[PDB]
Amino acid sequence: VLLTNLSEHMPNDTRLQTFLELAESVLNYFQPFLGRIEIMGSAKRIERVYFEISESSRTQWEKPQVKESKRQFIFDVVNEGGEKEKMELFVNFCEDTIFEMQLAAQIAYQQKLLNYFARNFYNMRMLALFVAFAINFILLFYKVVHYVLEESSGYMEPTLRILAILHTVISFFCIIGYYCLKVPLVIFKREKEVARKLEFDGLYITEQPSEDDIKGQWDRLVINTQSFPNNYWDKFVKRKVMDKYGEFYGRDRISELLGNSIDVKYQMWKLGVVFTDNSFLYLAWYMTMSVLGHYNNFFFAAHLLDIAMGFKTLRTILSSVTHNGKQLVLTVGLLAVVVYLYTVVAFNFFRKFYNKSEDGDTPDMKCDDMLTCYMFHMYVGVRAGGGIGDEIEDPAGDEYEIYRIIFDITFFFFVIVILLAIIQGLIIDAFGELRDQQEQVKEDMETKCFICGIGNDYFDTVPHGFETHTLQEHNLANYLFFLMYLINKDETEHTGQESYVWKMYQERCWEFFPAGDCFRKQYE
Amino acid sequence: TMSVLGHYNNFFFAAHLLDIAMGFKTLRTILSSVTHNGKQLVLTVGLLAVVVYLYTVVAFNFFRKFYNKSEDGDTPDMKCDDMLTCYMFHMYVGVRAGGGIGDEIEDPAGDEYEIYRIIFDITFFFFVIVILLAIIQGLIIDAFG
Amino acid sequence: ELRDQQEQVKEDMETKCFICGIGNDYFDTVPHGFETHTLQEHNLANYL
Ligand SMILES: Nc1ncnc2c1ncn2[C@@H]1O[C@H](COP(=O)(O)OP(=O)(O)OP(=O)(O)O)[C@@H](O)[C@H]1O
Ligand SMILES: Nc1ncnc2c1ncn2[C@@H]1O[C@H](COP(=O)(O)OP(=O)(O)OP(=O)(O)O)[C@@H](O)[C@H]1O
Ligand SMILES: Cn1c(=O)c2c(ncn2C)n(C)c1=O
Ligand SMILES: [Ca+2]
Ligand SMILES: [Zn+2]
Ligand SMILES: [Zn+2]
Repeated sequence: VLLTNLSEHMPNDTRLQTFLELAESVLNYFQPFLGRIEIMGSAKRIERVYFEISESSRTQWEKPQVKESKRQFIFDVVNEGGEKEKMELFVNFCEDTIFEMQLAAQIAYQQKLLNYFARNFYNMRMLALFVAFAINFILLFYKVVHYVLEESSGYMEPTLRILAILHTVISFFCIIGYYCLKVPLVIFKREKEVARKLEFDGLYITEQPSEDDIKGQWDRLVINTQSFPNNYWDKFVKRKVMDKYGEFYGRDRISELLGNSIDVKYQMWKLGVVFTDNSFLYLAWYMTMSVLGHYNNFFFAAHLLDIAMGFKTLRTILSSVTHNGKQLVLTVGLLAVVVYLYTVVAFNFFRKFYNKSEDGDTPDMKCDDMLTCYMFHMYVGVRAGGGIGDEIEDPAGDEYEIYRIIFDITFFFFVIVILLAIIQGLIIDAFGELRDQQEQVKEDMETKCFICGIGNDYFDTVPHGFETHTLQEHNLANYLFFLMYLINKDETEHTGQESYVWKMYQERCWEFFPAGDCFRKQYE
Repeated sequence: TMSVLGHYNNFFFAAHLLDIAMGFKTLRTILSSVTHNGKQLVLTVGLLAVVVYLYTVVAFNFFRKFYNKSEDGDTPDMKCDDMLTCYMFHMYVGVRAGGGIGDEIEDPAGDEYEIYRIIFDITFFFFVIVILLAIIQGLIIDAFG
Repeated sequence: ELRDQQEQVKEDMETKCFICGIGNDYFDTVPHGFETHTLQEHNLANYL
């Protein structure tokens, strides 16, 4: 570090170069370990910082529980979320990702088994799909009561009965394995958001949140429990509120409010936050059809919709229906009224044309009943290609001839041409827009620096120039390793920077991330 | 190698007309636009072939009695109550039509499943032909666009 | 097009000051910076 810290700080020194060059088995041994950041260090001028990256933590920014959490976060902040909480959303990501890298290290005999399932989750939900093809390939051979036939050999229908009871087993081993891989994380982001709300702000003492914000009201059941911050690493949050609010209000009211055999009020609260978590319910519904898959074999054909949740350019299709969805109900709400408004006119003038019959000798079928004339238009008039002039007798020799051409030629030119274009239009332009936001993030991170926010133009200006600015000088992984490194340092051991940062991290100002300039934007 | 095969049959000199494709510019672009965006194309036809399958399981397990490609019952009536044959009935007739599946299905009027079968058709038109066969054409034209 | 003009007004008022006509870039430059320029310094209700 010392040989580095002069080469970075003082260039144009020929004495140091031959001095540096004989240490090349050392500097090119430690460059795996030499994490560099840049901060605005207390003097209104920006200086480098050098530290130690451990090796048990360089190999846990692999292990794709974390890399899944990175690519969700990176797409989260740079899409929406303004500058006033950009970096505050960064440190709120680095706080959680340390808890994942502790969870990744620990991943009677039951504890040995339970870590086999949380380890192999992504490699087991993939197996729960390949079985569901082999059910819905075998199930294609049915014939009519419904008995299966064979085409290959005699041993076909037992292999369905084997692969069906196997599928309930695997789909039960993918909500066990989900229960010990992601549920401890969503517990942690819930406990932080309650512990950092009653303490730094106070709501169960001062605000008392209303009947709106339901998840505020459910959190009231956990503060009376004993082992409250079970994952939030901060086991003295109970005493910090008493020393903060025990004098404006009673020291006895707070101690009533706060405080083989297990805690029961916490365990009732832990399940209360799993079942409203959105990604867990799909893992339940994917399992509860498997139990229903033995009452009838066809229910393993609803497991093919894991193609939808399981890919990327098919997850976007499924999301495009409800992305623009609020304008969608209001338009179908207009389409169902215009077709109704063309049913009142057709009922009150034109009963005599509506014959779905066969040439009059048949006891002719009519559509002179209001609800049945209504469902005649919605089922035949919309879905046709020419409007309503198809299933209506040809008007030629009639008193209402011109008064009925107008009734058809608007119907085609007001419902099928217009109103069933901007129904398809609000779905395709949803998919045409949502596939662009996931392309801008692919671009907005490759022509801008994340933490500086500078640009590819200024930082290029040398051969191979943006690459080194994001692989040495910022490299936002390093800003997470740095805040992992402060924790293992003793508080007496903090150097000059590492206790101006760590003090600022407690008060949470975040003025020390380099806002505008980096290093080369003030030197030369 | 088609020219050598062009003497075993004269029609094989009609596969040499595709040198119009490799040989121009604004027709080389058409040919390349199919596979330029092609990775999202298989994943979507991979969804279209599953939704139509998922509407075959429902139609097989509830609605055999409507699927008559026959002539008025005195004919030894043709059915579609066989799973693979009901599947290729939807992929060949239900997609390529203009109104979904309410064309080659008998008109449901006096039935116990009347409202439960309008819903089976009006989604099929509003989930496969309107949506899913727009963003199949959409991934080809916006590739060329 | 008409659903876009009602989206630009939703944007042209949230990345510009109405009466200054300055922009979100210059007035941000501090933590929480455009919000106070339009809730104290101009806030066009106050001019009414
Ligand atoms: N501050 C930054 N930190 C890291 N990367 C940055 C930063 N600013 C811009 N980038 C760009 O973002 C890219 C990082 O995204 P990239 O996809 O390469 O990550 P990855 O290691 O490939 O993992 P994944 O593909 O899962 O995201 C870098 O190549 C870099 O060009
Ligand atoms: N000069 C300005 N005066 C007021 N608002 C401004 C001005 N310049 C920009 N703005 C932006 O316009 C927004 C005001 O529109 P906003 O929709 O918030 O009004 P509102 O109080 O919510 O009422 P309504 O929703 O009915 O318009 C402010 O939040 C501000 O960000
Ligand atoms: C113990 N501990 C902390 O003390 C801590 C932390 N993050 C911030 N702090 C302050 N983490 C993740 C942590 O485990
Ligand atoms: Ca010291
Ligand atoms: Zn930078
Ligand atoms: Zn102004």
